[PDB]
Amino acid sequence: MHYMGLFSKAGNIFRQPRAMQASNAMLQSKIFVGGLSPSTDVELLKE
Amino acid sequence: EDGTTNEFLSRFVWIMRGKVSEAYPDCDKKMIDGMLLLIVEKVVEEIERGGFNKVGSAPPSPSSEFSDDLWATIWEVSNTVLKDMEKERKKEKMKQYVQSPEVMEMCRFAGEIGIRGDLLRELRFKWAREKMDDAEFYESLEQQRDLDNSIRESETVDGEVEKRKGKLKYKIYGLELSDPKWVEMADKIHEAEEEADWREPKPVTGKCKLVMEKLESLQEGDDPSGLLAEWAELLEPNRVDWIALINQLREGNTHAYLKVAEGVLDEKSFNASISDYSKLIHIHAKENHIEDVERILKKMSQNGIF
Amino acid sequence: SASDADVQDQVSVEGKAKSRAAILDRPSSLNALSAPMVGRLKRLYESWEENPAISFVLMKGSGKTFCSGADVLPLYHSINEGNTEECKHFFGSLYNFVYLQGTYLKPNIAIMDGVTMGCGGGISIPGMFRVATDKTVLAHPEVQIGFHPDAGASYYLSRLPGYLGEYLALTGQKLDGVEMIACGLATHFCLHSRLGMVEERIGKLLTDDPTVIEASLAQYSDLVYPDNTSVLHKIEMIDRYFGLDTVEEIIEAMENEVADSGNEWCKKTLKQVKEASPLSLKITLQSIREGRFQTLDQCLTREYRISLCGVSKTVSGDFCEGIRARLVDKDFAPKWDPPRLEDVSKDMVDCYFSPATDADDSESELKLPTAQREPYF
Amino acid sequence: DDMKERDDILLEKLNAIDKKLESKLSELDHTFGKKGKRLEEEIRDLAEERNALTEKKRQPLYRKGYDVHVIDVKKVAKVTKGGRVERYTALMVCGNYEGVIGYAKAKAETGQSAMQKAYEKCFQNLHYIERHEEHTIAHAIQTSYKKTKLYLWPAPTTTGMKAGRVVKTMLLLAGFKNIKSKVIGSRNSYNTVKAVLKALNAVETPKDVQEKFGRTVVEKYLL
Amino acid sequence: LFEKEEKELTEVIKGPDRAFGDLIAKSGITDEMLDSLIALKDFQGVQGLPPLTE
Amino acid sequence: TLHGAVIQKLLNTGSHLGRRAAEHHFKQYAYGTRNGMTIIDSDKTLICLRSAASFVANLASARGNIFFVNTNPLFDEIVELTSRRIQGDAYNHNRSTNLWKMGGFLTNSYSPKKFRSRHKKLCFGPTTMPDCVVVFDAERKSSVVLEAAKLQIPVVAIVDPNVPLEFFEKITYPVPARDSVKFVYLFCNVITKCFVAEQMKMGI
Amino acid sequence: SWMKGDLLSKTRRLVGGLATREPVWLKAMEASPPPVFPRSNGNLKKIVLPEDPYVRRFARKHPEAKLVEPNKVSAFIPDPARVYGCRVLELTKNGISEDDAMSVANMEYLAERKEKKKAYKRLKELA
Amino acid sequence: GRRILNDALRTIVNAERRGKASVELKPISTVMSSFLRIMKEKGYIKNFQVHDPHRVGRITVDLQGRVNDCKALTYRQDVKAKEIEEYTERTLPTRQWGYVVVTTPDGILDHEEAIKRNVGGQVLGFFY
Ligand SMILES: [Mg+2]
Repeated sequence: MHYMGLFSKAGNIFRQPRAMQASNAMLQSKIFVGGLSPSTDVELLKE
Repeated sequence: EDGTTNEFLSRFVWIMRGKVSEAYPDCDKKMIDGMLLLIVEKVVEEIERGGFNKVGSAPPSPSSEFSDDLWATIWEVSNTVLKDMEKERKKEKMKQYVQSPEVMEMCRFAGEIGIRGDLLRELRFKWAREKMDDAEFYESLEQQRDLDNSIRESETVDGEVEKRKGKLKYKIYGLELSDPKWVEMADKIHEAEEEADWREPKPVTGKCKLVMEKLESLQEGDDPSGLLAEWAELLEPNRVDWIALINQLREGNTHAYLKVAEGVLDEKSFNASISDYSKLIHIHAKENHIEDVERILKKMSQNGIF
Repeated sequence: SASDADVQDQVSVEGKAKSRAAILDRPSSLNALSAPMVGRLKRLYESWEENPAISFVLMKGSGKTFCSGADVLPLYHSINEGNTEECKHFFGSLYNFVYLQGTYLKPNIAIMDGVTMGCGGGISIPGMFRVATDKTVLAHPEVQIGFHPDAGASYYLSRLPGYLGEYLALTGQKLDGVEMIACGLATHFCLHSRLGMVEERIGKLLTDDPTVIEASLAQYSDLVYPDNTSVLHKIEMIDRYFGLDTVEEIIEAMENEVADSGNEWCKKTLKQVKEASPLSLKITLQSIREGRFQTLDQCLTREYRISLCGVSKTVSGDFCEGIRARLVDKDFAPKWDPPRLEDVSKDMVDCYFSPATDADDSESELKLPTAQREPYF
Repeated sequence: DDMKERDDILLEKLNAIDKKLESKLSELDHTFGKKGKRLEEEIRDLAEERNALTEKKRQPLYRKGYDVHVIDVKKVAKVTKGGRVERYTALMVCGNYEGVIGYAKAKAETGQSAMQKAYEKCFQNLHYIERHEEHTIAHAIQTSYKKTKLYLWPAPTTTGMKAGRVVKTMLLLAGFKNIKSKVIGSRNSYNTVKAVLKALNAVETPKDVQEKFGRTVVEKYLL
Repeated sequence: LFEKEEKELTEVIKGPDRAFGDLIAKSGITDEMLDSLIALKDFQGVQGLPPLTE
Repeated sequence: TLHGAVIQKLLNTGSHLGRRAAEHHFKQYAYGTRNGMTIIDSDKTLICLRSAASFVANLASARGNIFFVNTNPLFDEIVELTSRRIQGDAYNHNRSTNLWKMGGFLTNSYSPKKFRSRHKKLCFGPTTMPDCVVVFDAERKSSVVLEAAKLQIPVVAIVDPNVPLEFFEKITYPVPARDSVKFVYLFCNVITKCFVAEQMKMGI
Repeated sequence: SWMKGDLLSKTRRLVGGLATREPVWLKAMEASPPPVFPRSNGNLKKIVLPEDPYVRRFARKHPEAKLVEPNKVSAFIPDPARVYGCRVLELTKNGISEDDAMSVANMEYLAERKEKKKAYKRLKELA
Repeated sequence: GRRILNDALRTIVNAERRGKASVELKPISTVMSSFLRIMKEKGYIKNFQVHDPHRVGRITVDLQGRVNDCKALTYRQDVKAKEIEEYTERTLPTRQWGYVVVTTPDGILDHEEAIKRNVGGQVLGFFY
């Protein structure tokens, strides 16, 4: 195969899109407990 | 219509020159050319006075400038042109009417039955022939209708009121690129492909194979100018072809490798940039040729680059 | 049998769902045809036409060469041992195969992935579909060997636009795939690296409609335009310098131009013309300027007449001379029986185009089953 | 040719009703009050009319020349707090003696209505089976569906069909004439029907071998 | 502005264009022609969709 | 070559950047793996695009009915304009925005409907069975592929690198790409231009 | 059903035997068949460039450097690391020691940074 | 030889069902190469190449999706020239498609050629 291997010898065409980079930043041990995160979700996030 | 008139004339000028060269063998080519000019004037006069139908109906009385046998030859030659034209058109119509889909499904049923070989070919040709016959009856009726409508309209509106050819027209896959913006797009695509080092070397086919087989057999001190001009006449090298020869000669012979680059140091088709100067000074700093380093610096500073 | 095992390996057959492909497998002589190869291909193509269970057929070459032409060294040795029947049987078989390809009743597809010379284009270029790769090279160096562009090459070269057929046949100028598809010889173009895609997309079509086959080939093909260095851009020079009657007008007008305004293209055309045998040039020019107005069978008939005259040594030994000096001695300096071109008159070039069937010998005329095939090309 | 125009007039009435319904639904958003209520009632009446028209396009059709046979009628029961709820299921097959075969299964409350429902749906799942010279299969075939293993063998032209009730009825309706068969394992009738349809479709014809391998497949007596 | 433009173009250069392979930028082929090259059919007198900015 | 320019237009649309961990049936379209992505081959994207566009255009001579299904809010207007141009006066905005939510809207297209309230608006089924279904569902919110496979209808849809085998095997015309806004516009533009060019050949 | 084959072949086999009526889409599917592509051995090759090791440190070198994507540019204008790697590939291309090539690329990158800075200073001067 | 022969044949079938393109077999044998040559002649594999056959062999085979099952017998089975057809009618599952490959004094043949040559031997296996 020819053309894609040509165009790899060009500018930076392997750039992550905004959605994928935003999910990477969304992801970046264990978690908060249920009785703690439920208290946070009971106080806040009602807006 | 322009095609068949031009092809009638093109066949006619081919055959009547050979008939005149024998009818009047003492006549030289200039008198033949004059007679051909007069005959081609009067045959198009014949077809404007009465069309192609009069040319195949009955021989008329000739003019006084030529004898009767010359007009007899003109008649026979025109008829043998007419038969050739009609035969070529009949064969090209049978060509598509063989593979028209109705005949295709008839032959498909025949092959599923078991009729195979010469009988299948014979029946296919008969069915194509019947398709051609029905098409020609339909076109006869269509032309009669068209002519009657034209003459009816003409009577009503009268009663109501008071050699050389050459051209390229690019067409690929049934798509026309005949506009000059397409050749401009092609130019601006090919130059960028050249620029980005994405062009490929030409295949080394035929005589050029033994030339590089000789270039890998070149000796120390041999002047490669004659073989280099021979190769530049054969394969018309660009920058990519040049560097491909350079890179294959790097494995072919190292002393012949050092000869060629030196020889080329100034060619525009090589597109000598700064990288070639740097590689050629570093390889001779490696190979310990200080005078050759001075020579390449001289031919570098000659072009105003310091 | 047990005697045919070499020819079975020389012409390999590949089977697909509804198609059969003949593959030329001669790496020693670069796919140069022989009489067994042409006879086997004729039998295979006749059976594939006769079979209703096969929808289209294909022709491929293996290696870096599609077909370099025919075997002339075997004909040279056969002439040197005295007889001519082997050459006669070879020529009639090859021209019959070309006629069958030109009047073939099914789609035929010819792949060109390399060099093509001589009858290697005559066996393919009358086909219904021609696919050219980037490595494809098409050339006609018969005038350097002393022969004429036989095997129907006087048909598709004569039907090129302009005087390009005269230019290519006389000068032996090579062509590219883009130039072939510009001239109209090649129907489709595709790269070398993308060949396995197209060669199996065609492999698993279960259709017989030429529109479907053409659209599949176009969809899997490539999009190209000729460059500024293409031959067709100089078609006005081709018309201006190759449009006269005799070869002497052409060479003298070109010499006058190259002397006056020093155009390098006329110099390279001079170098191309001067190598060839001077008897063959008039034969080839008369052949193209006659076969522009004749059909495929008539072109094959007078090509066979020229061939059977030129292998009998009626007036010259240019054929054997060029073959021996370009294949056997390899000195690259052959000496022709007319050492110049002006001494060649109308008599000996009429002796090439002569109706030798009038000499009461039917075996000197090519036979063709024209009533049974009912030809249409 | 009256079927086509009978469908066409229903199509035109449906298109007109759709346009009127769209026109009223466009105005319901901006209309408030008793005018909105009367538009709601008019829309409901139009919906009733369009439901009545679209019910009429459901005319089931059978095909002439086809034969339909009953393979199985069972009485199945469901337990509720008031007793046993008993229903009926029927399994039916159909075929035209020329290679087309189909089957259906249906459940109703009565033994006649179960057969009627399966008779309606018998023509919607139809397969085509390839035969060799219109009397036998191309080669022997063995296949299994769950625990029902089925073997079929071809036979010469004056042998006859050697099969049980379900397999014999299915092959007779498909159009076979000289086949020997054997059912090994469980002999559930519904699984037997499914295993027969698996075997009859797993058979490779000589044309299929020809297409798969690109060679020529020749009968041996034509050699 | 003449003094502004040349000095605004020295935050550019050492390869002002770059994009060694940007065929649309280097050439001038239009989106109608590109859509004509796709699908292998001529598109004259053919009104398709409004522009994406619209 | 012009082909290298067409391919970079496809690359400019952003349709060559898939997601990680492609399935087994997608490595025949894939090219490599870089920066946590599967790179789709633009050559095969173009070939699949040409096949799909040719089929959609070739339906016009046979006078077929094409059904569009879109489940993404990002491509509302492009699919709306494409469906308005192709389907013509027989276009229903309520149906084209709400009917794909109903389960069994094709296998049961003759079931009765009832008017209740403002609701999500009332829409019946199609009177005529469609001949082709063009899908823009990547989150697989609707059962349209399953119903079309049950009812033997060709499906033109754009396939992700993480498509299941069960959904993939029922798709007749796969177009391997990432459905960005530019590529969705380009796809719909090719479809609309091909269909109207076919329509003009019959004088309409 | 229990037939084998894909949509076109199954439908063709069904309509040949007079089981079903011919659907409308059959002719369009025959005129434009679906695409096919050859077998792939299930293996995806990780695409790599020769400039990759020089790109690596380039985030340590000139520490963090340019970013031309948040600054949504185009997928053709190189990104600092790419131009630095191209220079050192063609630099080292000519023999030149590896570390010396890194030094002479580092010096020209920093001279470019000074040139950019004085361009911004003259921007503020004519602002 | 029987263990490695059945090993390579089951590798071939297992990789056919996954829709792959090439397989690699190691260890190899001359009997295995001749068996693969018979498969190539009958059109069940496209090509096969043998690498380093006298020190450490490896065989690369290219597949196309045409073979259903390959077996190699794990026991001794004699056959005469006049028992070949009756044995073939009971060995192949379909009794029509498939070839039984036996080894003979004349070489490693299939069952149709050995009838013509009138020579029997040991049954190696079959493919269909
Ligand atoms: Mg039991």
